[PDB]
Amino acid sequence: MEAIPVKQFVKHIGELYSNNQHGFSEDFEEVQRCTADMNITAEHSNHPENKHKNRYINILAYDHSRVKLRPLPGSKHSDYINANYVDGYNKAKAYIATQGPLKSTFEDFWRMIWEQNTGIIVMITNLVEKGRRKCDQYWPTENSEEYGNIIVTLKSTKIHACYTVRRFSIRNTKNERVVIQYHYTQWPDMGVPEYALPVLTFVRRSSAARMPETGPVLVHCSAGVGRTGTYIVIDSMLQQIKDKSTVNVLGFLKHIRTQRNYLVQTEEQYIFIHDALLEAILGK
Repeated sequence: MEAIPVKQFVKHIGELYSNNQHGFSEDFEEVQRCTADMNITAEHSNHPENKHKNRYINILAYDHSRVKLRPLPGSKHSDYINANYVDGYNKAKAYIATQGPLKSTFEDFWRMIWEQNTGIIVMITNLVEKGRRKCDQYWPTENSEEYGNIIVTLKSTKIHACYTVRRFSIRNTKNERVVIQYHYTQWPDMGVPEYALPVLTFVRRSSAARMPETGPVLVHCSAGVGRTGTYIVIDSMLQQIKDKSTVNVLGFLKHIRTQRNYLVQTEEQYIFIHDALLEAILGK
């Protein structure tokens, strides 16, 4: 793939912005087409017994990359969750990208976290936004809550200006494990954040919390495609920057688009990614 040095990438952002952002539009349209003929299937997401398990009837999880739940005694689709493995920088399946859990999928959600040996949760949405319900609260407001066989206890809450951190312990009833949730709280109702700094701080800190060598970091928003994808791209590229001082947003994005539908859902989010990477490069 075609990694470009930071210096050239910075000049490249200037060009994508030029002529009324003509290059961003050109890129994003490439991204929107890039899997159109791959007949990538999602039969499990569509199967009727899994309909209530999907937050949006049209936001699916490709079969080849879906995160499978271990089967359970009694349904045959007990293995399904609207979630996908997504690659990060130099590490396959660095993330699980998933929708915001439904009350009906709370058990499946924690069992996935248990079964995947997940330690970090990234939540890039508020529960409600602009009157509209985006995600259901899958964690105890305080103390402990039980979701099937996993009991989740809230151990600490730190509120920051732009995001909150919550430390949970989870135990399987067949405290044993630590799961930390990074919950970005200052994302606007309509569109993308006006300043990338707060998001870059959120990305860097929630990324560093990833301890060796643990399960995939779970990233969700509402549908788990837009902001989720935006986070995954920014994180991976920061890491490529630290590592090689190169960047390749378009090629990485076209790649992960094979792993979940709609990752980085809008051109506005795609532009944002570049503004964010530019500020990071101009900083340190």
